[PDB]
Amino acid sequence: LVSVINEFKKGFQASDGSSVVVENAEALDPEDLEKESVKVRKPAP
Amino acid sequence: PAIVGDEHYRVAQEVIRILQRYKDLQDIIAILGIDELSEEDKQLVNRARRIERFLSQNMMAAEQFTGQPGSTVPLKETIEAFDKLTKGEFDHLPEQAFFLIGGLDDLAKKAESLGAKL
Amino acid sequence: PAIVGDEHYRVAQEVIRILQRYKDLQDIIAILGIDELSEEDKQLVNRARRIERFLSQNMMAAEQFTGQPGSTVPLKETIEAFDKLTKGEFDHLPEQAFFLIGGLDDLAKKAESLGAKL
Amino acid sequence: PAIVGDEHYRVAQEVIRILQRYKDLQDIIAILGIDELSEEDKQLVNRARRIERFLSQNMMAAEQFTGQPGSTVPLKETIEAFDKLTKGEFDHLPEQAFFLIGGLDDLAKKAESL
Amino acid sequence: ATLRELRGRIRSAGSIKKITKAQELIATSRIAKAQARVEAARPYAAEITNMLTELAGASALDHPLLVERKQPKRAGVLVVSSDRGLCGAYNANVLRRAEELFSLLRDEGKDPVLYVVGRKALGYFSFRQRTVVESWTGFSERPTYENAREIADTLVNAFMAGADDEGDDAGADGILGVDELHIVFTEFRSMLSQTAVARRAAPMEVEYTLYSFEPDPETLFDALLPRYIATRVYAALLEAAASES
Amino acid sequence: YRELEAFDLDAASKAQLDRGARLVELLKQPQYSPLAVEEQVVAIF
Amino acid sequence: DLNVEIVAVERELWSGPATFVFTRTTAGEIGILPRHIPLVAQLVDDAMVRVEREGEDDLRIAVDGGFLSVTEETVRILVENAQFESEIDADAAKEDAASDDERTAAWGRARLRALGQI
Repeated sequence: LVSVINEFKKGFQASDGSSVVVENAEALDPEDLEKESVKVRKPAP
Repeated sequence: PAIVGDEHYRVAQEVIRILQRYKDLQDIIAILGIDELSEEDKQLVNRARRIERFLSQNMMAAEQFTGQPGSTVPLKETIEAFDKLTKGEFDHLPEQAFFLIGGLDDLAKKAESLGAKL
Repeated sequence: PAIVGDEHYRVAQEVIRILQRYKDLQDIIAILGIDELSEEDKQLVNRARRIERFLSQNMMAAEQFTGQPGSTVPLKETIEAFDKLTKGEFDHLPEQAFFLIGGLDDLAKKAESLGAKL
Repeated sequence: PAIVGDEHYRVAQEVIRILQRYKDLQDIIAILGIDELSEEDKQLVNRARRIERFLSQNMMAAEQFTGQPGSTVPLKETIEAFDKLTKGEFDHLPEQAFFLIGGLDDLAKKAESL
Repeated sequence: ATLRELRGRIRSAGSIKKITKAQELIATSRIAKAQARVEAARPYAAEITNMLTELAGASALDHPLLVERKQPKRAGVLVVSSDRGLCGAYNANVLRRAEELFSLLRDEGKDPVLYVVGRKALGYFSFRQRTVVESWTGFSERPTYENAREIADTLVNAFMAGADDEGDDAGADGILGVDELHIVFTEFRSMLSQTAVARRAAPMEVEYTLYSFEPDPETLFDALLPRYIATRVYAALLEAAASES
Repeated sequence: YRELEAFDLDAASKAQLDRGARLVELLKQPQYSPLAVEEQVVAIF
Repeated sequence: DLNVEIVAVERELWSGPATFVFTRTTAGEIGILPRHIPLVAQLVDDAMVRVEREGEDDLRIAVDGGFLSVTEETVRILVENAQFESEIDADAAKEDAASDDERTAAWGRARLRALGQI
């Protein structure tokens, strides 16, 4: 019986496709995202 | 299954299983809410709340109270809609979208009114 | 202490204290889980579960219901074993090793059958 | 208000609110300590302690126990006194000044006594 | 038997009430401690930010850690969650914000590369069959600068390694890195205002007497940038711990 | 002590907890071992 | 006199007036006096900071991750970590020096320099 059980397990088609041998949440607005900036005390180039 | 078919029986039994699991968690939820439940339990709780809302229906005799006309849902449509609910194909809509409606057309329309999409 | 001796009385009272504390903590464990207990209370809970299992025994008259032949444990062995249990000596063994056995030799044998070493 | 009037009702409800807030803060005070409390919480705690001590009174039946005779505080005097207390008009007086006294005159006498 | 069951349930509920009240008071004290730690950390943040400003004002802002990459394809999201579980919607809100960030990255043709702090997010993402590159746990209650340093080192190493990566190839490095770094964490604005927020930490955008820089402005800037990132990670960890409490 | 036994405490509360444990141990008594009033007074002292 | 502020990431360490601030920047040893020019420098991997007031014993601090920022009004040392001579235990400073890891060896060397062993 144990040998028969193992032989059967050799080719048992599990539900999830694994042998038994042995969303897309809501997007985010960039404006919500906060950017880490570097302060520069000079006129813009 | 011998009388209502295998599909009807399977869908009904899955609905009952989900609702029973929801009722079993009511003790934990009453004290702590769904936040302490596992991911599987959280998903089942959301599914069960949507299912329990969807079992409600705007009845024909309820028009005298609410002023809204009632609706009729074919049996096949009911089985299919609750099959989708159990699978989780409406897990993204708000709960209120399932309250006091008929079939899936009404669900889509109410979801659109509430800002969701089906 | 007068009749059964100081050691027997002390061991029995310690067992009763531990089991009473475990009964007190049952509800908290069920609702909020085990991690919310203090390390001392976690240790006590493990000790109490093992003590509760060890108070079980494979009785002769119960063989017909389990198929496992019964066992007998001398009083001195019982006192020594439970004194060790209340002291946390056997905390490394799985709690399942203590289920339906006799003395300490049975405990070692069953832990070995489960991998653990007494 | 339909029985005791608006002023009495307002003063009593204010006293009840203050004492209830103090009861809420009591566990924090007892377990973590007063110092941890915020400044507004400490102000409310001082006011509530003063109010609760002032609710005590020297009783006629207490003369046989302590030489101090009892006092009869008129209702309107009590209402105005507790309005003043809820307005924080005696927060600067020592707490022991509010124990087992009568009206505002007694509160003065006991304050300038200390 | 109904009455006996009701008595048992009353006893159970009373014990639960006692435990929850004790937890609430302990959490009040913990909030006090976390706020104290955040305020203690603030001065170093201010000073290092000032120094970085000064170095930038007298240096060439051409650091590889400072310039938007071309055809970006990967982002490194650091989700910061708790280890314990009795917080109400802390982890749930953090993970909803992380999901929103993932959707935003998808709309921009980026594949999130996930880094997690705390066990609760680990469970959430394991349930969702999402790979977690690396996770750090056990210190969410009281993070120190060592943990922030390690997290920043890992994140910056991955980001730089992403420089040579071309398409799905890992470039000359051999390591497939990321083109951005994001941190999702709970900011503690008030005793009631705790908000999950996503923040791009890398690359850094540029915002607009003479100091004596030695050995040169560029070396100082290069040494200061990683420490600035580690400082911001540490600040995020502290503020998330306060929000959790 | 009974209020605090649910328990990160200030000095006063921790001292109260210790004192309560000591007092609870004090009132324990073996059977058939009554104490004279003076011995009880000394123990409570 | 100048305002020395030894400040770490996790907290502030020490602040107060001083007459001399000796340290070892990457370029080389530097001694800061009350009116030094504004300066930004990186302390060496195993830098040590010696602070001398008016008639008080010098504070010798072993600093890891140090950055020196001198201004006409204040002088600051922003350290990833820093430990004073009194708290520095000689055994650890000796044993952790010259270890496999460069960072730990540098930290041990800084501790030894603070003590005086170098």
